[PDB]
Amino acid sequence: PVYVDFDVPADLEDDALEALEVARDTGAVKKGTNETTKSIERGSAELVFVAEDVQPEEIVMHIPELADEKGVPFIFVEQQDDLGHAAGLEVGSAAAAVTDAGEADADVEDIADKVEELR
Amino acid sequence: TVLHVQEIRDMTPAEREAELDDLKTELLNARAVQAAGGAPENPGRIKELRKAIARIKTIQGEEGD
Amino acid sequence: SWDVIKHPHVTEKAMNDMDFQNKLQFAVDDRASKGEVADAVEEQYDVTVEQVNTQNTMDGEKKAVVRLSEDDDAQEVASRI
Amino acid sequence: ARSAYSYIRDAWENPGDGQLAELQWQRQQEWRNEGAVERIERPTRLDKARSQGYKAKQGVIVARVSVRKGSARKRRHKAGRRSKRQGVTRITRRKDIQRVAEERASRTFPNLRVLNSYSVGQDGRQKWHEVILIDPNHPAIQNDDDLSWICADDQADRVFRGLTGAGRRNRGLSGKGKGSEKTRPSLRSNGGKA
Amino acid sequence: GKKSKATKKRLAKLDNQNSRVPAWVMLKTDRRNHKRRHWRRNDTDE
Amino acid sequence: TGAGTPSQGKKNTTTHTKCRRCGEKSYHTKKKVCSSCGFGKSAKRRDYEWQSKAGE
RNA sequence: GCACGGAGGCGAAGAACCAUGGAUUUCCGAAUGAGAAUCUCUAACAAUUGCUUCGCGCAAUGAGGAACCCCGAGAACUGAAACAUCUCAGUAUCGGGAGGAACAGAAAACGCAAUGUGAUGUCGUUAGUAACCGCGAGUGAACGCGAUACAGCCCAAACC
RNA sequence: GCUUUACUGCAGGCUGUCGCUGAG
Ligand SMILES: [Cl-]
Ligand SMILES: [Cl-]
Ligand SMILES: [K+]
Ligand SMILES: [Mg+2]
Ligand SMILES: [Mg+2]
Ligand SMILES: [Mg+2]
Ligand SMILES: [Mg+2]
Ligand SMILES: [Mg+2]
Ligand SMILES: [Mg+2]
Ligand SMILES: [Mg+2]
Ligand SMILES: [Mg+2]
Ligand SMILES: [Mg+2]
Ligand SMILES: [Mg+2]
Ligand code: NA
Ligand code: NA
Ligand code: NA
Ligand code: NA
Ligand code: NA
Ligand code: NA
Ligand code: NA
Ligand code: NA
Ligand code: NA
Ligand code: NA
Ligand code: NA
Ligand code: NA
Repeated sequence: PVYVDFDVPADLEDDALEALEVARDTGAVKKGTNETTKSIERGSAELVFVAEDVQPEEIVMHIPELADEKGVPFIFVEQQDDLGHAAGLEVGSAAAAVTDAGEADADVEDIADKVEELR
Repeated sequence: TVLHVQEIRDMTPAEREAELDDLKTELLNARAVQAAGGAPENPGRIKELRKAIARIKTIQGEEGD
Repeated sequence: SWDVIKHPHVTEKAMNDMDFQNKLQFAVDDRASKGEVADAVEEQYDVTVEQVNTQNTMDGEKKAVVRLSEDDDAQEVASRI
Repeated sequence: ARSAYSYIRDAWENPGDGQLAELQWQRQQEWRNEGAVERIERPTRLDKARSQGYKAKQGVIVARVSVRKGSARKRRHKAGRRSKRQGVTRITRRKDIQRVAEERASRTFPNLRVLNSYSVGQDGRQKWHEVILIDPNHPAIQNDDDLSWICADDQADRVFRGLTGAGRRNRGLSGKGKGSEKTRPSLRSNGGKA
Repeated sequence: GKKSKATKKRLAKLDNQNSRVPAWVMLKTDRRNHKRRHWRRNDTDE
Repeated sequence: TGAGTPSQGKKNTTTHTKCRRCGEKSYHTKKKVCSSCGFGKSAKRRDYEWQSKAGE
């Protein structure tokens, strides 16, 4: 909410999660806000996901601006448990980072484009 | 006295209960005789009746009835 | 566990009740109700209890005046004890 | 590289600027409508909590407590008093608000013990602190080598005896040298002079 | 006044404590009830 | 009316009674509070340091 | 049993008596199903909590104790030959709470300034010294030293 | 104990200021 500056259409979010699932199986993904933050800082992140139902918001507040000054693209997901399940967890996840997609580098790259356009 | 611990343990759970209700009755009748100022007493027994009853209840507990 | 009946209450007045009204008098546990007294009494003396009256006495015990049916004779029930 | 936690910490260095400032302005509205002690599922300042002992584990509890700001709520003397002892307005309690907060929380959870606590801001008339409490009877804690110490009998009611971090600092036990002549080993054994 | 069952029990006990040391106890001890209480001269509790 | 003997006649009111918790005739039946042990007021037992000399 | 009476009884089937362990252990009482001056009324962890199979299922708290101990609240008589700061005194007393002992404790120390000491209590001393104070009356340490006993470690984070 | 334009203070009321506290 305070860290969310644009709304992601339901359909876009689905494509994103889908891509994430094929990423854990075909490529590599980082689950958890601490491991995600480090991707963005180490530059190994290609697409980072951030939940919108995070409380406290402090846990994710930094993702946006951090991602911006690092070129890394990011997309918002409404449900915290959907991102976690998509990432392959039995629990939820406040943030995730597709560290080098897999058999999705295409859809992924396009999702990044759709969002950049979503302003 | 007249009723020892061995003899209580050599009784079946049902014999202790039958023996128990028997002692209670002797007791109750001793108290009645007493309540009537009856002198045919023998103090040593009305006291033994209480202890005998305690022994039986103690054993019923130890044995599991 | 406490017993209902404690002992027969035998006094001049209890005799008159026994001889003239077919009633028996007992000292019972003060936690006992008329019903419990009626039952306990029947099971102990094999008689039919018609009515029970109670009183918490200035001795700290409860007194029950138990009347037996015309079928039973108080005088006799009391003589065997 | 910087931990994600370092960002929560850094934001709280200045609770009146940036995004945090706006969160607070929003949050306090709901807080002011909550009770004295509110159990919360997650710590508002995760970094601070973990730093003080918090663990996402069974038997670890967190609660936000609100306490009024200011000096002692004191009644004026009703009998003879020399001028020096006639004050009311400027008298302040010797126990800090954070400590009052820790006690109110512990009383709310009679079976739990206070591990530590930290500030989460204030408005014009009250302050909020989040207290971390621990269930000394839960096996998930009795088997934790980092927290099991809090299960010993001598740790019962630790908060009420000043054994808390805030308790020890407020007791003047911070310094090991000059200045702690009347505080260590205890205020009472030193005659109550610090 | 209206006494309750418990009060009645206590009064009963006080009346009982108001008896004398039995004669045989004198002989058995080779030789007084300091708890003697008259209803008029003394006052009970409650 | 004299505050002494003549005013002693109206005293037939029962207040302090035998207490269920401590046994003392201090249970004030009007207040339902024992002035001796604190029953009715405190779960903890009534007790004060001034009930004995300061150094004892 | 104290308790030496009367009567009667128990004990060689080893009683009495002592030690340890076990059984029984009414009602009120923190008192907890609800109410009540120790009783009563129609199944009960009342209340607050943790876990949770989200069901009181598994658990915790409550109250006591000779003083000691820790954390809060905190006088006045008195002394100053009056009295206000000061003093009595952080005493009396009050609120909360632990244990068999508490508390303290492995340096953002000390500062005989050093090429030195090396967690913490406590005892002796340092010393009525330094310091405070209508600079009045009064108040009053510490470092060090000699002893006692000695013990040193775990997280948060980085990287996983 | 009481009084007051006795001494010294303490509640309380009034008033400025800071925090809560923000936009043009
Ligand atoms: Cl605590
Ligand atoms: Cl040195
Ligand atoms: K004074
Ligand atoms: Mg009647
Ligand atoms: Mg000490
Ligand atoms: Mg009489
Ligand atoms: Mg008068
Ligand atoms: Mg009850
Ligand atoms: Mg003077
Ligand atoms: Mg002078
Ligand atoms: Mg002083
Ligand atoms: Mg020094
Ligand atoms: Mg470790
Ligand atoms: Na009787
Ligand atoms: Na507690
Ligand atoms: Na001080
Ligand atoms: Na009288
Ligand atoms: Na016992
Ligand atoms: Na319980
Ligand atoms: Na339950
Ligand atoms: Na003087
Ligand atoms: Na004077
Ligand atoms: Na002075
Ligand atoms: Na030296
Ligand atoms: Na006067």
